Amino acid sequence: ATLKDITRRLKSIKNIQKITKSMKMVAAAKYARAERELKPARVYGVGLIIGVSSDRGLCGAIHSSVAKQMKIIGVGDKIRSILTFKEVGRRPPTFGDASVIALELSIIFNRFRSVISYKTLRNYQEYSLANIIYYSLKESTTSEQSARMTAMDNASKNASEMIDKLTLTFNRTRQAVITKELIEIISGAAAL
Amino acid sequence: DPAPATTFAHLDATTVLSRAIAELGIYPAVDPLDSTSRIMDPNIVGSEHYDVARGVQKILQDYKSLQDIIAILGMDELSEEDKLTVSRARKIQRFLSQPFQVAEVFTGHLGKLVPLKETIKGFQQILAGEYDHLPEQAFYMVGPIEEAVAKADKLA
Amino acid sequence: DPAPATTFAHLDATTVLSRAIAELGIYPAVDPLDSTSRIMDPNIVGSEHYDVARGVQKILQDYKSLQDIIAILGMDELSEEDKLTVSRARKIQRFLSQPFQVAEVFTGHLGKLVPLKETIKGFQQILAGEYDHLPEQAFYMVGPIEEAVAKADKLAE
Amino acid sequence: DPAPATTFAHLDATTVLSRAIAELGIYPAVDPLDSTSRIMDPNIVGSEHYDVARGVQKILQDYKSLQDIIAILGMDELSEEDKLTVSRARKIQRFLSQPFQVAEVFTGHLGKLVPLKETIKGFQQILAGEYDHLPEQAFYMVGPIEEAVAKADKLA
Amino acid sequence: KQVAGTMKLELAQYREVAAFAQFGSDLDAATQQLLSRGVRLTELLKQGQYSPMAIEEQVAVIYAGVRGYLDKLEPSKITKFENAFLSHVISQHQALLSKIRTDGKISEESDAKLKEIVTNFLAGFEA
Repeated sequence: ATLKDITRRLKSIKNIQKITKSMKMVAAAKYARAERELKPARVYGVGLIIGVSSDRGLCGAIHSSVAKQMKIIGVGDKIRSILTFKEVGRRPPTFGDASVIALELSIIFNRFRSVISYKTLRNYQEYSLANIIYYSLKESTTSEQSARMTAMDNASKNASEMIDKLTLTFNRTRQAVITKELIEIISGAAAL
Repeated sequence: DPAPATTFAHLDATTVLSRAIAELGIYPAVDPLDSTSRIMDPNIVGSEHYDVARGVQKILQDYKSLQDIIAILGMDELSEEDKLTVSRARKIQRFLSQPFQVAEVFTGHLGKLVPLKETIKGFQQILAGEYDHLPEQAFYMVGPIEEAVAKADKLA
Repeated sequence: DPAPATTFAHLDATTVLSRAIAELGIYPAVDPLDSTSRIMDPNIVGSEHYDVARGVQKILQDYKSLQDIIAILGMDELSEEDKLTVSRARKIQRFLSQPFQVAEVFTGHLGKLVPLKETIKGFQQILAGEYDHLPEQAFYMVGPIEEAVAKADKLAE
Repeated sequence: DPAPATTFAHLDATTVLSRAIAELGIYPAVDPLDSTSRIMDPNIVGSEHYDVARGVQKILQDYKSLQDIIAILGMDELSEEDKLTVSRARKIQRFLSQPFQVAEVFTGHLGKLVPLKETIKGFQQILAGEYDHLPEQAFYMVGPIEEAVAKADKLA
Repeated sequence: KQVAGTMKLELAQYREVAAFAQFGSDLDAATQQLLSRGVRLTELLKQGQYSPMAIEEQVAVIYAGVRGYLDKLEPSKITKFENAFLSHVISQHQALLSKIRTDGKISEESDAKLKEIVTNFLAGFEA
């Protein structure tokens, strides 16, 4: 509406654009190392409700996807909050992470397809359990970082479009304000 | 602008058309939150008519307030409760559209005229969550609610 | 506006009030980032008063630049020291509010007057992290810092 | 704004000088994508000039699209077509620079005035991949394409 | 001209990355450094009122920043470091400041002097 409003809306959205862009690039880095790490883990994947995502949001429907399949153990803090293991996601998951979980004890996780897409004896049984937890975790992070990258790329491009639009609105208003003020002066002057 | 601004006080019912709405393909392009009537009153139109109307406007208003977030971050960052008001609001926005006899060349649909009680019923049913399983597009450019169901079935 | 804009240069201290601040229920509605004084100088008020004032202004500006950003991208994306400036700033915003004697008919609270040194000490202690455990509301609409500590207790039950 | 809008009705071209381009050591500091001409049209400058210019613009645009992927995955993770566009784009970026006669004092190097047909030919050959074997820096601060071959030889 | 050019460039590199500072958990080493250098150079551009500086005092301060000596110093301490550092070079190292002014530039000798003043002073400051 007013120049002051527009200026302040523009200030923040220009910030949001840069933040989401940096996030897109951090996620791109994690995903790149995650995909190259998923190859010698998928063939390894060949040999109760457990839910697998992460603590960190802003990765589209990664957390809500598995929670839909959900309704009890949750790996990823976003599972406990929407519906217990914390600090998963920020650092790439190890077999050590899979063992820590199995030691405390169907498994629901996101299977990576592409950047754009993802789909939701007593010593032998102990190993094949940890094997399942690991496979989910390695798939989980590839999907999540790909998704965060896409989400942030989308948010960044949206902000970018909003900036342009508000800038045009700004300049239309700016011109109107100058002209209006000028007409008041001339009308005041000519009436004398 | 002085001319339209001054005109509002001379009217009993205002139908305010919006370019943004027209450009989304919603015709007649009526702003459902900027159009008002002096007889929108439970003692005149009945409580049922009055309540459905206010309930439609509430969800549309609630949807509108969610649109800055949606613009930047999209659907996936909304709570499940918010996604529901969004999906229903979008179905309502579409069910307010209508093929006009006078506009058949532009719509490609046969003109439709809906009796008041059917209009109330249709929006009452959407608000009650009765068609949450149906896709948005089924509600676009139809007449009575039954046509929305048939359109959803034809979309199969 | 030409009228107030032309007035500023005629002043030695300016107290600028804000509708956006009043609207939050923060009274007096002083914009802490648009109020000035010719004597706001370490050589006049002393370095402790100066330092505390600038520290208060710094955390509030830092919070201000974070607002609109975290209102869209969320709180949980903040560092555990960035969100500490948020909690402290929001406590400082409230400790700047104050029940006026003349305003009892509006606040329902008894009027408070706070000596200079007590003001300094209070904002100095918040900035230092001495009250990170107390809730936001404890600092809203009270006199000296001790009243924020007592209120936090009232609020407990 | 009325002032630029009124002026722009009259302009047939823009030369955009850019600080970013200058900090890359490209002189003249002309932005190759930001500068435009109304006569960049096959019906005016010919289909050949047009196809080479458009080929230079495309490759430069394409190279900009890969720069994010370089900062993420590295340059040894590009397809053999994409490796080639980076190689060629960068040589093109450099062959767009040129020493000026008017700067012979401050620089010491001889200025170059390059005929249009040689400009066209030079960039035609880099696009076709005739100089994939030559080093990238040979194309920097040179006149005609032969001088880039001669600079490649001089760089031992 | 020397140090200002380096500072101009490093402040520009900082500005490109600035918004990713308070939202940067998993940044690469390079971008981590651009921020570190930026915040420190920025702190060195802060100045008290009524205390204008001789040009050689200015270059000696900027030197400490552009040569990386303060990169591991906590930013909140920079203004304190500068004030004390400057007091010290003015008092004990008039000859050095003289030479920065006279020689026109910063020589190999002035550079070796400052390296040893700064690193030793800094370790004392953080002691």
